[PDB]
Amino acid sequence: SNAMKIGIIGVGKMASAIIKGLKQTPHELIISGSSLERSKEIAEQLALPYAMSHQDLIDQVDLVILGIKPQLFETVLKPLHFKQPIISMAAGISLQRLATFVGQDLPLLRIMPNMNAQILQSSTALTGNALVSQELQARVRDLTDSFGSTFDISEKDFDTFTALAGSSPAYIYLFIEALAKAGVKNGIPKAKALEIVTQTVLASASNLKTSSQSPHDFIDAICSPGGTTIAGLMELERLGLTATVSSAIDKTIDKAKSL
Amino acid sequence: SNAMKIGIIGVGKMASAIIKGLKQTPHELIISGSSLERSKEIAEQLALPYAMSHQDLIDQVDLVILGIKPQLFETVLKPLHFKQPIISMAAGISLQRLATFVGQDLPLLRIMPNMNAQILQSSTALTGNALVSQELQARVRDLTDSFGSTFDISEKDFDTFTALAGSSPAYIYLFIEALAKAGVKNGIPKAKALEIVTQTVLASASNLKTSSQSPHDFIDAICSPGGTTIAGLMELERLGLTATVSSAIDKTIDKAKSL
Amino acid sequence: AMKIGIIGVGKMASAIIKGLKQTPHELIISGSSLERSKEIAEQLALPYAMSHQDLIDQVDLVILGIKPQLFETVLKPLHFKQPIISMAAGISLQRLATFVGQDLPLLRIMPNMNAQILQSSTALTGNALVSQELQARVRDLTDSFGSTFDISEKDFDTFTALAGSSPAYIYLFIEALAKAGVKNGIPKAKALEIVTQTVLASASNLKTSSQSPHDFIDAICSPGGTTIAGLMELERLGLTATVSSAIDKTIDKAKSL
Amino acid sequence: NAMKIGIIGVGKMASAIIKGLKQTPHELIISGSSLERSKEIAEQLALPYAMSHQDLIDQVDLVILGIKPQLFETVLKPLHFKQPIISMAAGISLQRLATFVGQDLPLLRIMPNMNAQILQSSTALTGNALVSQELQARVRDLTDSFGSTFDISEKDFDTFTALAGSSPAYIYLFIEALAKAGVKNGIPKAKALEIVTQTVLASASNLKTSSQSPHDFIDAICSPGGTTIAGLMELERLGLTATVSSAIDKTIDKAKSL
Ligand SMILES: NC(=O)c1ccc[n+]([C@@H]2O[C@H](COP(=O)([O-])OP(=O)(O)OC[C@H]3O[C@@H](n4cnc5c(N)ncnc54)[C@H](OP(=O)(O)O)[C@@H]3O)[C@@H](O)[C@H]2O)c1
Ligand SMILES: NC(=O)c1ccc[n+]([C@@H]2O[C@H](COP(=O)([O-])OP(=O)(O)OC[C@H]3O[C@@H](n4cnc5c(N)ncnc54)[C@H](OP(=O)(O)O)[C@@H]3O)[C@@H](O)[C@H]2O)c1
Ligand SMILES: NC(=O)c1ccc[n+]([C@@H]2O[C@H](COP(=O)([O-])OP(=O)(O)OC[C@H]3O[C@@H](n4cnc5c(N)ncnc54)[C@H](OP(=O)(O)O)[C@@H]3O)[C@@H](O)[C@H]2O)c1
Ligand SMILES: NC(=O)c1ccc[n+]([C@@H]2O[C@H](COP(=O)([O-])OP(=O)(O)OC[C@H]3O[C@@H](n4cnc5c(N)ncnc54)[C@H](OP(=O)(O)O)[C@@H]3O)[C@@H](O)[C@H]2O)c1
Ligand code: NA
Ligand code: NA
Ligand code: NA
Ligand code: NA
Repeated sequence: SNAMKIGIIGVGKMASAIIKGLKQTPHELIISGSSLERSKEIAEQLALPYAMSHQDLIDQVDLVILGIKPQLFETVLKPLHFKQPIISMAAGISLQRLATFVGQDLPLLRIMPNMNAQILQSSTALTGNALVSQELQARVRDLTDSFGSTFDISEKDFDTFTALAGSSPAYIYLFIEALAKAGVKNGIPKAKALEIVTQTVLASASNLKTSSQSPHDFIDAICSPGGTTIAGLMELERLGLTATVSSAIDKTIDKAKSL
Repeated sequence: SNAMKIGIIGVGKMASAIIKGLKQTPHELIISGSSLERSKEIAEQLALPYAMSHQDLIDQVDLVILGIKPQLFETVLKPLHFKQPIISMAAGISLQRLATFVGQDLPLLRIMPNMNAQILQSSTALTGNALVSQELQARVRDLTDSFGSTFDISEKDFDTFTALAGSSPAYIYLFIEALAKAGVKNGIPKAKALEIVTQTVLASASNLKTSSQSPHDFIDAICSPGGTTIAGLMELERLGLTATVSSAIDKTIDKAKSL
Repeated sequence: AMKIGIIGVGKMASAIIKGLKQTPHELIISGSSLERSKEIAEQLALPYAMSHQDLIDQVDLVILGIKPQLFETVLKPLHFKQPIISMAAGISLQRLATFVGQDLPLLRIMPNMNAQILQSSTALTGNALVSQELQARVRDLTDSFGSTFDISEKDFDTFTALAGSSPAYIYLFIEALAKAGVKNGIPKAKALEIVTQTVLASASNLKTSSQSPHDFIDAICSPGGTTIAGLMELERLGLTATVSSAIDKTIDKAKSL
Repeated sequence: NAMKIGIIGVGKMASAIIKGLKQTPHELIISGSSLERSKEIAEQLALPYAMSHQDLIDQVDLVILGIKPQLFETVLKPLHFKQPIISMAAGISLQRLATFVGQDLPLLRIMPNMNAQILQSSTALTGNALVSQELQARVRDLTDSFGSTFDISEKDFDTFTALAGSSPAYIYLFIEALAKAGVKNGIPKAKALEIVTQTVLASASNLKTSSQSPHDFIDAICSPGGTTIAGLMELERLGLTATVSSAIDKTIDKAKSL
C-alpha cells in the first residue's frame, strides 16, 4: 500500500506538534524517546506504539524523522545503523554534516517547521540531498502538507527561513504581548486586550495576504494626516522597531550558523 | 421596511472601506464629499448616489455617518442642522464634544473601526450617548457587524481601543515589513520573504486565538534550550521591543487625547 | 503692470528678484540704511527709495524681506496703504495686521533658495481682505520664480519646514554622502559630482514614476546585497527619526517666532 | 560598426539598462535562470531570447552579466566564453571574474543605478589589462546610452557602488522621512511627497549649477535666530552626518565581503 511505517526519534514539543498532522495520513507511526521509561510515557500520552530502542525503531521503519535537538546529533546518531531515508527537523545542521553522522548512502531530507503545526498551519521548508528522488521528495511533501504548507527552499537559505518562519512565531507572540500589556497599562483588562489585538493581527495579515498592496502602502492608507497612527508610527521609528526586529533575526541566524 | 437611508459625510479611506460592508445590507446609501466636484467624482468610483450639499444629504436620511477627520468637526458640523441619529468614526472626539457641535437632542454614537473593514474583518468599538435606545444600538451593531466584529466598549476606553485596534494595523505592517526586510538582508527575495512571514503571522495568531495558552506560554514552547529562538528573543529584550511598542501605544493615546 | 516695492533685501529677497525682473512689473527696493540701499540697488540694477515711507507712497504692492524678529520694530512706525506680501517664517497674517493695519489685504508666501534658478516651491495664502483677483496677481508673481502651492495658513509652519528649510537638510545630507566618499578614497569634488547627479536623477525618477519611495527601495535592495546592508544601518542609527525630529524642531521654532 | 550584445541574468537592474541599450544601433538577446523564464522576460522586454547561456555566448560579440554576485561561480564556470564580458555586479573584482571565465578575455566592470530607467544613471566604468582604448570607448558609448559615465579606477569601485549604486535607496528613505514628517504635522502624504520631491530636485539642480559648496548654501539658508538653524542643530544633535557615513561604511563592508 501507499502506507509506510514512520519512526520518530526524540519527541519533544516540535515533534509532538507534527504527530497530529501525521495521524491524518495513511501511514503507521512509532516513536522512541530519551529513555525507555520516557518512551512508554509519551507513547501513553500520544496513543502510539513505542520502540524498545532507537535501533529497534530503525529495524522496522521505512522512513525516520529526527526530533532531537541539534546539540545531540553526534552523540545520539553515530552509534546507530540507518537503513532508510531520514528527515531532520533540526536548525543549523546541514545535510552534508548529517551524512557524516549517519551515512553517505542514504537519501536525506531537511524540514524547517514551526509550532503552528499544532493547528496544521506550519510554514515548512523542505529540501533533499542529491540521493533524494522526485518521487521521494513528493512523498515527503505529502507529509509536510499534512501539518501546514510546504516551501521548496534551497539549503543555503535554510538558516534565514529558520528565522523567518521557525523562530518568528515567538517574536510575533512577544509583539502581541507588548500591545496587550500596553492596553493593560492604559485601562483595558489583559484578556480583553489580547482578544482585540489577536483578532486585529489575524485580520491585518489576511488583508495583506489577499491584497496587491505592500505593507508600506497599507501604512500610508492607515496614517491620517495629523492623526493618531502617524504619531505612534514615528515613535516606532524613534525607538528603532525595524532595526530591533532585524537585529533579532541576525542573532537568530548567527546562532543557527554556529550550531 | 427594515431598510433605512444612510448618508455619509466625508468619504476618504476609512469611510470608503466601510461602504463595501454597508452595500451588503438592505439599506440605502448616499454620500457627500469635500466639494460637489469631489462628491460626483467619488460617487462615480463607488457607484452610489451623491448629495448636492451636506444639508441636502441631511434632509433625506434616517442616520448620518461622519467620515471627516477630527480636526474638521467644528468647521464642518456647526453650520449644519441635524435631524437624525449620528455616528462618528473619529478618533479623539467625545460624544459630549460632538453634542456641542451638533445638538443636545440627538442620539449620538461612536465607532472605532480599522482598515480591515476592507475585507469585512474590522475590529470595531461601539458606544452611544444617553439618548441612544437598546433598539437603536442594536440596529447600529448590525451595521458594524457588516464589516467585521463589534466590541461593546465604554467611552472612557475609546482612546486605548483606538490604539489597540484602530492604529495597530500600521504597527503590525511595520513589524511584518521589518521581518521581510531582514529576510532580504539575509538572501531571501522580498516577495518570498513577505509571503512566508505573512502566512506565519496569520497562523500564529489563529493558534493563539484557538488555544488556552498565553503568548508567553507559547514563547516557552518555541524556545528550545540553547536554540536559535531564545538567541533572537534575548536580542529583542536587549533592544527593548516591548518598551518600544508600548511607548508607541502611549504616543498614539496621547495624540488621541490632544485631539 | 504694477509698481512693486521690497523692504529688506537679503538672501531670500535677492533670490526672488531674478524672477520678478522677468515680469512686466516695475520694481523698487529699500534696505537697512541709505548706503546699504544703494549698494544693493547697484548690484541688482534696480532703483531704490530714500526711506521706507518714500517706498510706500509710490508703490502698488509691498513685499517684505526682513527677518520676523524685526517686524514690530521696522513696521509699527510706518504707514502702509497697499496689499503687503510677507515671506517671513513664524508670523501669522493676524499678527501682521497688528503691525500694519486691519484694512489691508495681506498675503504670506513661503519660498526657498531655489528661487535662484526659478524653481522655488512656494506656498501662498491671504487674509479675508484678499480678493480672488489679488491672489491671482500674486500667484503670477510666485510662478515667476518657481511653482506655487495654495496652502492654508494653518499648514504654513509645516510647509516652512518641508520646503523652506529643507534645502539645508538636503545639502547636509548630500555633504554627508560626499564626506563618506572622501573617507573611503574618492576626492571631495568628484564624490560631490557623483552624489549630486545621483540625487538629481533619483528625484526625477520618483517624480515621473507612479511608484512610491518604498517601492523604489524594494527594487534597489538586491537580496543579500550591499544596499540592504546600508539601509539596515540607516534604520539602526535612526535616519527617519532624525529627519522627523529635525522637522519637529523647525516647526517648534516657527511656532515660537 | 554594430555589435550583437547578449545578456545573462535579467533582473531589476539589467531590465533598467535595456531601455538605453535599445536607443543604440546594436542587436540584443537575453537568457534567464531557465528557458521558461527567458521567454517570460523576452515577452516583457520585446527582445530575442537564447535557448541557453552557451547558445547566447555562441552568437554574440559582447556579454553583459546581470546575475547576482553570489551566483557568479555556480553560473559562469560551466560555460565557455569567447568574447569581452561586462559585469555589473557589486563586490567582484576583474581578477576574480577572470578566474571564473578565463585569463585571455578583455573584461570590464560597470556600476550603474536604477536611474538607468530614465537614462540618467551615474555609471562607473573600468577594464582589465586586455581592454583596448577602442573597446572601452565602445563600452563608454553603451553606458552613455542610459546616463553618464565615470572613468574610475577599480580600487575605487566599492566606494562608487555605495555613493551611486546603493545611494538612491538612501535618498528615497530620506525623502520618505521628510514626507512622513509632513503627515505627522498635518499635510497629506501625496502632497507632502510632491513638495519635498520637487524641493530635492531643485536643490540638487541649484547645487550642480552653482560654484558654491553645500555648506555655502547652508549658510545662505540659515537666517540668524531662524527656523532652519534650529532644525540643522537637531540633525547635528542626532547625528545625521555620522549616520549616513556609517551606512556608507556598511555598504562598502558588504561589497568587500562579497
Ligand atoms: N520548538 C520549536 O518551535 C522549533 C521550531 C522549528 C524547529 N525546531 C527544531 O526541532 C528540534 C526539537 O526542538 P524542540 O523545541 O522540540 O526541543 P525539546 O522540546 O527540548 O525536545 C527535545 C526532545 O528530545 C528528547 N531527547 C533528549 N535526549 C534524547 C536522546 N537520547 N534520544 C532520543 N530523544 C532524546 C528530550 O527528551 P526529555 O524530555 O525526556 O528530556 C526532548 O523531549 C530541534 O532540532 C529544533 O532545531 C524547533
Ligand atoms: N485611516 C484609518 O485606518 C482610520 C482608522 C480608524 C479611524 N479613522 C478615523 O476615520 C476618519 C477619517 O480618516 P481617514 O484616514 O479616512 O482620513 P482621509 O483619508 O484623509 O479622509 C478624509 C476625507 O474627508 C474629506 N473632506 C475634507 N474636508 C471635507 C469637508 N469640507 N466636508 C466633507 N468632506 C471633507 C477629504 O476629501 P478630499 O480627499 O477631497 O480632500 C478626505 O477624502 C478620522 O476621523 C479618523 O479618526 C481612520
Ligand atoms: N534664507 C532663506 O533660505 C529663507 C527661506 C524662506 C523664507 N525666508 C524668510 O525670508 C526672510 C529673509 O530672510 P533672509 O535669510 O534673507 O535674512 P537676511 O539675509 O539676513 O536678510 C535680512 C535683510 O534685512 C535687512 N534689514 C535689517 N534691518 C532692516 C531695516 N531696518 N529696514 C529694512 N531692511 C533691514 C538686512 O540688511 P543688512 O544686510 O544691511 O543687515 C538684511 O539684508 C525671513 O523673514 C525668513 O523667515 C528665508
Ligand atoms: N538593484 C540595483 O539597484 C543594483 C544597482 C547596481 C548594480 N546591481 C547589480 O546587478 C546585479 C543584479 O541585481 P538585481 O537587483 O537586478 O537582482 P535581481 O532582481 O534579483 O536579478 C537577478 C536575476 O538573475 C536571475 N538568475 C537567477 N539565477 C540565474 C541563473 N542560473 N542564470 C541566469 N540568471 C539567473 C534571476 O532570475 P529569476 O527572477 O527567475 O529568479 C533574477 O532575475 C547584482 O549583481 C548587483 O550587484 C544592482
Ligand atoms: Na550551523
Ligand atoms: Na481627545
Ligand atoms: Na509663530
Ligand atoms: Na568583494
